[PDB]
Amino acid sequence: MTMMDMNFKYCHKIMKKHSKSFSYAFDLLPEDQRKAVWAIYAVCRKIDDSIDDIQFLNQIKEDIQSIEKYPYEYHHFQSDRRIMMALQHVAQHKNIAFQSFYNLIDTVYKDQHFTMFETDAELFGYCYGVAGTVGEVLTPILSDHETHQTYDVARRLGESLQLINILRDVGEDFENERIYFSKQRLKQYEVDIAEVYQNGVNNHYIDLWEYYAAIAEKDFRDVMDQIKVFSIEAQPIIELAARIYIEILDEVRQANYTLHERVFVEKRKKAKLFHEINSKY
Ligand SMILES: CCCCCCOc1cccc(Cn2ccc(O)c(C(=O)O)c2=O)c1
Ligand SMILES: [Mg+2]
Ligand SMILES: [Mg+2]
Ligand SMILES: [Mg+2]
Repeated sequence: MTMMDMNFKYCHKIMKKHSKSFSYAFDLLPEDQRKAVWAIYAVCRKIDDSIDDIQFLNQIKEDIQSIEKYPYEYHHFQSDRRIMMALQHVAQHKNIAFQSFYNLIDTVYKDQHFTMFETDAELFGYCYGVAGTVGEVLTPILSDHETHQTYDVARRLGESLQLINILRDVGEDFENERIYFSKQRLKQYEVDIAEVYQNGVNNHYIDLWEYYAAIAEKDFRDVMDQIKVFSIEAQPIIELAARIYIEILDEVRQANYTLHERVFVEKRKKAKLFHEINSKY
């Protein structure tokens, strides 16, 4: 394998370490598109994890800026060379939405002084910032002729996936001093996350959970309805990634909404879902 191959392999490793679901699905893509997703995904992970000060994140942002300004120049990257070298390689062949990386970065800067979200509007704006932006960056990789609707579908999918993630992680997020449900919705449903964490679920909580799960599932259906904005090769894969991810909701239900472990979709169940999906492709 070439030096660049090694860079992409490292990007793969970061993706698979962070998400078996997304790696499971996206490693099914043809080589070229597969590798581009690894790099973009790895950059987004490095960004999301960075603060845990801002130094490295400033360096990531500066590296991304160098690539945007001078895609074909050799740069001595300040942050992670392997990842930036791969991103640069991708950017030389695809139209990367750099402002989307900057939106993600800005959101991550903001998460430092995390304050709970007043309304759902603020929560959904967060979902765009950390996840819709990722859909936007992935768009040119996963579609042939991108237009406003391609970006919109990808953005909505990203956002739904984030919401599902939040719904899986209420417990662990609370332990790390984060509550992503909005005050508006929490107060409406009469839920105190600390209280549920100490005492177990009740009917108020389950109702609030199901309110957000309803939103996620409906967005999923609307994304599926528009699957054809994506390249034919990427369609079943994107569908798969979504389906695997939405199955998480049922795992949460089957575990009775527990706030004390991370539920998951077995590897063998992921294979079943994929089989299901191709019985129509
Ligand atoms: C057309 C392209 C389809 C769009 C794909 C978007 O992929 C993304 C991007 C960003 C976030 C998520 C949700 N997600 C999943 C696992 C996870 O661990 C976290 C976390 O750690 O928060 C998390 O947010 C998914
Ligand atoms: Mg995940
Ligand atoms: Mg994220
Ligand atoms: Mg989470």
